[PDB]
Amino acid sequence: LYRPALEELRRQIRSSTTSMTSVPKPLKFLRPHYNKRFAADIISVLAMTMSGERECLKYRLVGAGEVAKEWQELDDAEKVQREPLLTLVKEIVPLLMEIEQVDMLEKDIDENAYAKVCLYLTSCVNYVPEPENSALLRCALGVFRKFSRFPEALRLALMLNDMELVEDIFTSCKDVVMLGRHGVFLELSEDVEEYEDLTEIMSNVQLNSNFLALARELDIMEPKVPDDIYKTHLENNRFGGSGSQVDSARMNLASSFVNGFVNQDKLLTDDGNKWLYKNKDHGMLSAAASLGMILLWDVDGGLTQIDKYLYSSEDYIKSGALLACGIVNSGVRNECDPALALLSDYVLHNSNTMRLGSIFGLGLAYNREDVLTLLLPVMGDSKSSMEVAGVTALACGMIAVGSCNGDVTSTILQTIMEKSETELKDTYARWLPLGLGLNHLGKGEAIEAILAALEVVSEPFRSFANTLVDVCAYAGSGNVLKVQQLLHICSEHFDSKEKEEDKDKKEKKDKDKKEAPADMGAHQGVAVLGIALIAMGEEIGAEMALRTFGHLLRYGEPTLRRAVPLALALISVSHDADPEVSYNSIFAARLAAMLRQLAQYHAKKGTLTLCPYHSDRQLMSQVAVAGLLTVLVSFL
Amino acid sequence: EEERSKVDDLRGTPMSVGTLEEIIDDNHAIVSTSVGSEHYVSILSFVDKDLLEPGCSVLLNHKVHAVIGVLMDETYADIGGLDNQIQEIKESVELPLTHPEYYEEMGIKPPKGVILYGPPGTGKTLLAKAVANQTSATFLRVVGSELIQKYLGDGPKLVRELFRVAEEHAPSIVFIDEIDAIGTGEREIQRTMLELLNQLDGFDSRGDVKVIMATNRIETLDPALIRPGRIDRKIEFPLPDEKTKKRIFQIHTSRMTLADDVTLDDLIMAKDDLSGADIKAICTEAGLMALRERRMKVTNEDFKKSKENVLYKKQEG
Repeated sequence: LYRPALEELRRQIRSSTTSMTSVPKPLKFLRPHYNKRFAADIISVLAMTMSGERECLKYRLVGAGEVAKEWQELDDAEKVQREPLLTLVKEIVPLLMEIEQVDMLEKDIDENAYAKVCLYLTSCVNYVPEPENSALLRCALGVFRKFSRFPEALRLALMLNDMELVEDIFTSCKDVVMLGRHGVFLELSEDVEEYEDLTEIMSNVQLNSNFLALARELDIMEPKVPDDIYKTHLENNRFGGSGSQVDSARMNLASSFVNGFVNQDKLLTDDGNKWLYKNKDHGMLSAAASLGMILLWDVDGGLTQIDKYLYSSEDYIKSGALLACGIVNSGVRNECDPALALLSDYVLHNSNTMRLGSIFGLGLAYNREDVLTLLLPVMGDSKSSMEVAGVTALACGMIAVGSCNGDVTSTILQTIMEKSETELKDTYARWLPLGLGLNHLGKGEAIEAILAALEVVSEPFRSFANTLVDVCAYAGSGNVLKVQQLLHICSEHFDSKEKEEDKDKKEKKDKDKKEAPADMGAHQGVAVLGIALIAMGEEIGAEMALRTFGHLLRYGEPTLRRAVPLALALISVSHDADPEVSYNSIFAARLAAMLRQLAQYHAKKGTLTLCPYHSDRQLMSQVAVAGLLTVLVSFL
Repeated sequence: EEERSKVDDLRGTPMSVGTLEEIIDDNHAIVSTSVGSEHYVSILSFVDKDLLEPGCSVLLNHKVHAVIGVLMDETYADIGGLDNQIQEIKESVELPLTHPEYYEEMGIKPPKGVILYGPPGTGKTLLAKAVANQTSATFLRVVGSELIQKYLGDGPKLVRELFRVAEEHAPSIVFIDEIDAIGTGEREIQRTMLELLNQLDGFDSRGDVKVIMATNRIETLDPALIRPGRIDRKIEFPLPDEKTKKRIFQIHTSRMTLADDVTLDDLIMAKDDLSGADIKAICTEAGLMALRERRMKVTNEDFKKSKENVLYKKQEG
């Protein structure tokens, strides 16, 4: 008669000693009926492991309402028991998670948000794949949209890149009123897509004129430019000294880096004249762009400071002056016409270097189509100069970073067909894949890696383009098959796809930096030692990283001795000048000297900080790239 | 491959282990042995000749002795009762190489360090004083001259190896605990301690690394070890008078689960006196022995029952 008592006793003893599948069957057939010690015993742990193995066996076996009623009964039962971390982290794998979280997120805000979003977001980006992380972003958009703590929803806008989230957080951040600060990290958190979509819907309404006022330009720096002059005070001994030990026609280039990236004081900026005249051509580009790098403020002052170098008697003064006009601002876009209108020369004229500075600085200012139609005869021109298609591919790439599942349109199709047009000057096959992978950025479910594996499969030049698409196609998820595949293809005979494909490690596992150090340095492929040397990164620079710089710092080749101070100074921004004195003990060629002083000035997933160095990984060439070495935008 | 596997004739059967004396700039070094055989031959590969630090054991041969290679061979704010002394050693030995705005303008640089001591000793309180350096520095602690006396009478050459690794590890603080050189052959301890004093004073060095000397009694240091051994600062450790024991036992009870039912005075002063060593031992075997009962609570009879083992251990033999 009372068979639920015998089924309850049978599941009680079978669940008491041992069983893997026979435990939840008397409960799914029993129809459970009929805070205490016994309730916590047979409900909390016995129904926690019971419903855990029932949801696991029924989630991995078949893919009914019984598991929904038992899983919601566990949901309410553990909402009474109030253990969020263990019970939730057990019921992660069984949208069900959406209705579960919105079914639980009623009173506990900081517990489920801070704990569940902390460990479940960290483990969700580390181990959980993407299609469930999208449910984390939508359900977190719901429970975080109905609740407080806007900036974590702004992080949900960093991962979602959606305009309705920033619109709802602008009407909700406007309904509940710091201002300049949330504008600062507002513009820092938003990528290239949602700030132009944000400036177009906020160009439509904006409801206060303060969204077009704030979130256009000059208001991410208007809280920081004056304060930095006020709250900080830099000494003149670095201008006199660091401007005094320069010589050999290359430390003068390091002095163009002094002027360009020295900042408060503007003494070396106006220390007489003839300084730009004594420098070289690419040092005339760097020195002409120095006044643009020091003037990311005061548009009216930038015009009257760069106008002296405009339309001058030399080509590199006005071309580097247009580069300065592209560096001083990113939302003014009023200096376009005087350089955009004269681009049509197509062979050797000034508009090729003014195309370098104007298309590069315009790409830093910018995803408008008109500029791409103007760049169609630029990509179709294929000048002997590399940096034309360099700053063109990088320019349109930085315009196209963060697109909706990428695109395989006639832009990258045109630069791939015209890339394979002539098989000369492999540097094109080294920087064009950079812009390609920049256009591949922002995808969530795109098949562009397989499409590139169908069309681009060819000799190792465009196959190196294919492995570059493999680099930018693995921004990060739970795909450990790419880690075992990384260790499998890591031993390839080709000594460049090792450099880029293995160099992707610092970007794939960038968040969980505990796994980035490995045994890559113990090999004999010193190029892989450089791969780890770059894989250190730009983090706080713990003692383990500097411990790696203690061994990587001592080497004889100029590529590793030149490659060590860049990461050594980017990762560290009686312990600052001491490794530099160690460099003085190692050296006392010119490359490691310009790079060690340039590191002295270096010391003193956003694409803006991931693009310039990943493109800068091709420094092992002539001084032509040195004109682009000082104008990197990754430096905040 | 053949050029790397062709020098096997020199490192083959006719091979020995000698002791090099010094390396001359004329690319021929001088070695020695038990009878002192000096052979100078032009150097070969596989050697460093820079970090080798001549004066150690090297590889020799039965041949003309051409050198084929070489062979190498609880925070500061937790404990109480001495907060002024622990901010004295903190402010004293955390002054060089750290917080440089008030270190280079003065221009003193007394490269000597403080000399610790304590009647309880045992390394627990002294290590609790020297733990201030573990915040931001490389871990390097040469605990006493135990390895000097347990090894063959090689002399101060091991002190020269610890001094060369302390020179290659300048951002460190050499800490010495339980100095049992003269407190516990015997004639070599005076010469290796006099060379420890001469090399410790900075005979051929400057303010690179700090040396903290800790022992069981300040009177164990000979009068020679005073003027060239203490020039920076000296300390004074008072008796714990159940306050250092109260704070250390408070730290031991800040992690374990136990009520106030456990008597403190008879256990911190059970046999004669003890601060943290054997009460830390009965806390370890109290967590393990209390774990044997499948209960996290500390029973009033199991704690003293486990204490009977330590009370009976040092009293029976």
